[PDB]
Amino acid sequence: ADIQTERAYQKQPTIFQNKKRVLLGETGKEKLPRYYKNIGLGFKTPKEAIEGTYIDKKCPFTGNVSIRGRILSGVVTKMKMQRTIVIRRDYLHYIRKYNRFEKRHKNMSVHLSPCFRDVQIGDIVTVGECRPLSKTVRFNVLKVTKAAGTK
Amino acid sequence: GKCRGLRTARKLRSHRRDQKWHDKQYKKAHLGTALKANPFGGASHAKGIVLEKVGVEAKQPNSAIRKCVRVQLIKNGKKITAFVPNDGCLNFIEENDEVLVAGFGRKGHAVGDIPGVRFKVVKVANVSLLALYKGKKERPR
Amino acid sequence: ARGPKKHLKRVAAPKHWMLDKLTGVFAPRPSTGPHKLRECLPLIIFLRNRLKYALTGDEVKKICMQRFIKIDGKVRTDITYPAGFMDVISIDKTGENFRLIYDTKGRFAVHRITPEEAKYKLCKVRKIFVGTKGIPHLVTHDARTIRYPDPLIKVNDTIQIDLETGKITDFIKFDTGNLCMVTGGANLGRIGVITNRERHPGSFDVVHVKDANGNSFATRLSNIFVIGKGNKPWISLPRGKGIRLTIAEERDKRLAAKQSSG
RNA sequence: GAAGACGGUCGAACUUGACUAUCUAGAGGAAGUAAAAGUCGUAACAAGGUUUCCGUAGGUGAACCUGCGGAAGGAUCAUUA
RNA sequence: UAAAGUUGCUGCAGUUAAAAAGCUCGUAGUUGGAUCUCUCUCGGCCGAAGCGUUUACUUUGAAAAAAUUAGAGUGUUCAAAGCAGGCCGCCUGGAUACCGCAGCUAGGAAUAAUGGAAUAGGACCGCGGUUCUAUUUUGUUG
RNA sequence: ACGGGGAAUCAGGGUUCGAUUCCGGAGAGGGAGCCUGAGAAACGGCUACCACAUCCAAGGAAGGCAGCAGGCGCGCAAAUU
RNA sequence: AAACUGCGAAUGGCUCAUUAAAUCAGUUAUGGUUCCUUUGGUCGCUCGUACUUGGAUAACUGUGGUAAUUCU
Repeated sequence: ADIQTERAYQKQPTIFQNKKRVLLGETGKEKLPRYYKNIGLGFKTPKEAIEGTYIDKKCPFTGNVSIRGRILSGVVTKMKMQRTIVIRRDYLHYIRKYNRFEKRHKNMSVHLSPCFRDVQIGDIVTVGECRPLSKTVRFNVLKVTKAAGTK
Repeated sequence: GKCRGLRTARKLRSHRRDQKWHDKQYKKAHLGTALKANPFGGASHAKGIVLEKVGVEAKQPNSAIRKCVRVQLIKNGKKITAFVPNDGCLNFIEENDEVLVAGFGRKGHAVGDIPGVRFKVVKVANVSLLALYKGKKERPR
Repeated sequence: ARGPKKHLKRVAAPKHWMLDKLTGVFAPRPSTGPHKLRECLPLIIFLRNRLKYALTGDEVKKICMQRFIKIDGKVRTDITYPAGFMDVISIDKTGENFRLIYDTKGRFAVHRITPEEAKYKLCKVRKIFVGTKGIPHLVTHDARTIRYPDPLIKVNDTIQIDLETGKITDFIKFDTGNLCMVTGGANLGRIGVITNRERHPGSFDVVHVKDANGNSFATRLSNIFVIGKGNKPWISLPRGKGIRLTIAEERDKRLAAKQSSG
């Protein structure tokens, strides 16, 4: 679509799109191979990442983000930011005096690559730790599992 | 009845926290008004200048003139009534002299007959009242 | 703090140095060198506390400055020089060679070796990388860099270094069935055959090891040091062969030894 | 290549008008507590001499009184076709 | 600090001793009935053999300073200690346990939560089907 | 209120403490700004302001014990220049 | 001796004012960085007065200023 929405040109820094090609040797568009990498830890590169046109330098698959550290999960709580969502991690904290637990939660802002189209509120996301991407963001969505009630 | 649930630790902890404030001892210790109102300011002893000698009438079942002194604490300037324990020991204290005063033994509470008195003179002129009473030491001239 | 620290408190020193608590406030802070601060034995601890050749640090300095102490074939005059695992200490004046080898309790034993064994040392290769126009390079736990290693040598293998020349003369691969010592953790100083390596991508691989007496333990892969091909070590082992007796068997052995005297 | 100057930036501080706490050689009100071993009464405890008490409202030199509704913690577990 | 089961998780009280909201609804919170006993490398004993929806729990295994605490040895003259020492050069110590919670790991599968197909968008599978892998089995796009 | 390792008490559970010799942080009268250096926003380095303060021939110059002793002050409260 | 050069003076010691997810603890990460020193490697890998080049400045000598300094 309209990839060039910013004031600066948007492109994958590792893909050279200005190679000289003669006109008569054209099959489809002239030349635009798409850069992507397979992240480790058994995660599958989304098909939209391989055959997409979006430009996201913070994408785990087509961007400049290396996933290393903790692999966590959460439920999507808010999706009101650009390429960023807020997930909620619920857990039980043990108070030893009463030998009991209490519900606590942490809100975590994670980068959502546009390769995960159709991500709802309430479905599980597996996020991986990366370098600080902004003031509060340090995790990238690596997998999206749909909610149980989602048809 | 009380809640018995695996995930009621927050409720139990918060209830204990709130209901601890209804304990007199805990609230006095942890509220800060008692430490502000305490003439010693949390200290076990304090030094003062004997403003005057007073006689406090014992409470109604008893009849005696308890010999106390009005002293003014050096650390903060408050006016304290301090009992002079033994007999004739009021003769050792002279007005406008240094005196070391302790609590009366009930943590800020009046003791026995003497009403409204929670302090007792321990030393006068930097020599203990017990040494003066027994004749071990004398008042420095 | 600003900049690096230069002191080591005696109580913050590694416990395997077996320093007491009343000698002083300070422990000899190891100098920077081939081995890490907590995985080394300074020369002063070896020459004073283990060998009793000196009574004080002044006498350790007096010995070292006569150039009597060689570490890995080179004379060292630094009395806090960090000597670590597999390092060979040669004192030619007294004609004795030692190899710094862990005890089953996790301590560097005073293990005397023959002068023929003192010619070489085992080194666990820490990394392999290509640099300098295609030249392969190898880095060991001893922190020595070797150019042009054998193409079959990989990370976690063990090489044999001839101390006179410092080049690889043999190597054991990291394979199941090879003898290995443990150089860190709860099982430090134990010797056994590698049974299996469970791999955890993005985390620490765990290696299972079986003693010569049939006891099985496990460590992280970073704590495994291959010693010999098969179950035959390429170095001499201390009096305890890496078999960690339980406290009951230690008590029984001590009682049997005591009752045999008198 | 020094002094120096300009413009920035970090920026202590200064002047200026506005917003907390305590000691008092000060006033000035209605309060509480203790000693009341004093007066004026008698509200309560007995049906306490008008049963008591609750909410509310009004009025009294004071306990208190009165209206309305409620309670028995009542002085009735009961009163007869 | 214990005594204080006068802060009560264990483990207190609420008719009259202090105390249950005037009464209902109601969100969050808390708590919730029965029920369900192959290996798309196969080679003439060895390995690419799978958190196999998941979690909580439980049992492991790693990893986790020392000192302190517990605790092993050791006649400091005894002891608090110390980490020393013992035998006629030699011999032996400087152990070990514990190290909540969270994180990692691996067995169990009761208990508890959760999921699987009802609009069939269902499981196994014979038969088809319209872009396209940069290795073709030995004179190289002859 | 520096945090922790830990301490006191403790049947089980807990309660209180931890300025204090080990580890981590912070500061060097209060702020701020730097130079050198691998490493400092260093204070037994520098520059300035704020507070205090030393010598002076009145022009100027020099300061930083929450280092070890020691002094004053503070206080119930703590050692040898 | 002095002085120039080099290195250290960022360690240690003190104290607990600040500081309430801050510090700190355990756990991980740096595939997102810097690193004196130590240790090992590399150091004729560059196709273009050398049998050793230049100017200073200390210390030292000598002249001084200020009441005063680890001033100069």
